[PDB]
Amino acid sequence: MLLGSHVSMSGKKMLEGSAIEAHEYGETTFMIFTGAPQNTRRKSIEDLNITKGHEVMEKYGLSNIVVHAPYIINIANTTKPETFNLGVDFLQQEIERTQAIGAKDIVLHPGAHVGAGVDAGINKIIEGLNEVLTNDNNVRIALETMAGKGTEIGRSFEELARIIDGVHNNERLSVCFDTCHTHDAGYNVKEDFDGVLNEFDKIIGVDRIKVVHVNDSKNDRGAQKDRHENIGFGYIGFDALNYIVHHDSFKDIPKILETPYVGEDKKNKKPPYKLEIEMLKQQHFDPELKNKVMQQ
Ligand SMILES: [Cl-]
Ligand SMILES: [Cl-]
Ligand SMILES: [Cl-]
Ligand SMILES: [Fe+3]
Ligand SMILES: [Fe+3]
Ligand SMILES: [Zn+2]
Repeated sequence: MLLGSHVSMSGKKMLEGSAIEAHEYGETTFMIFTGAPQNTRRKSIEDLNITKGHEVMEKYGLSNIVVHAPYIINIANTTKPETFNLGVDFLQQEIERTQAIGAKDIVLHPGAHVGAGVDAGINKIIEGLNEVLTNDNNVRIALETMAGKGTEIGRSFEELARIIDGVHNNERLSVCFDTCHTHDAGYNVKEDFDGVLNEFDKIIGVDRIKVVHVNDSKNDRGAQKDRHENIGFGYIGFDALNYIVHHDSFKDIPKILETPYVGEDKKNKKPPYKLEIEMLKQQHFDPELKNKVMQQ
């Protein structure tokens, strides 16, 4: 069972600290940004502390880790060449870092068309990915299913398919399937998940899902809000999320929790991952989970 969460990548320890945190929460995989999620400033590969990080992963049985590109990348921007070029340049270096880290996939929000229209944005994403994928490496770009807020591209499987077919470099592309996003976009992952996968197989191919993000949602299906909720406390519910986590189609695919911290005061927020993972592994919902997280 490859089950983990987002973990921090910071300080002097960097990847070593990430692996320590993942083991602390009982994880067998984890996801990291290579630095701050909201900027493109990045440390050297040497400073990422990869050798020691790998040592800790070997010690604790962690594998199949995932990288997420910063949220501010927008290679769909057709008006500002500098934003497009920064995104392309950054992802080229991110591929190099990820190849050194040993992750197979970088999760990328496809982009936002910011008024040019979805199809102009898709055309620009294709252009950008063709420049990013210079063939020096095996790391894939895993396009994330998006919830559909604002001018985000990727709310539907068809949009992702149009990007993939446009790039025409299929072994360098994959999909990250986020349960909150697909639910918020309108897919019936709560009550007809196998039907959603059948549609996905027709349009993209389920074999191309290489990362799964496991999130409940604060909103009902189709609301397009992208507000994550702890497992079982939102509108998707535990029965559906547990089914997805254990689904045979996602065997050997990392499942990554991105659920919110719990707590009354922002000063006293605590991570829910250790207890959510225990709940998923035991396949039984615990209504006291949020009160227990506040007690750790
Ligand atoms: Cl698995
Ligand atoms: Cl490359
Ligand atoms: Cl719903
Ligand atoms: Fe994401
Ligand atoms: Fe996600
Ligand atoms: Zn989200």
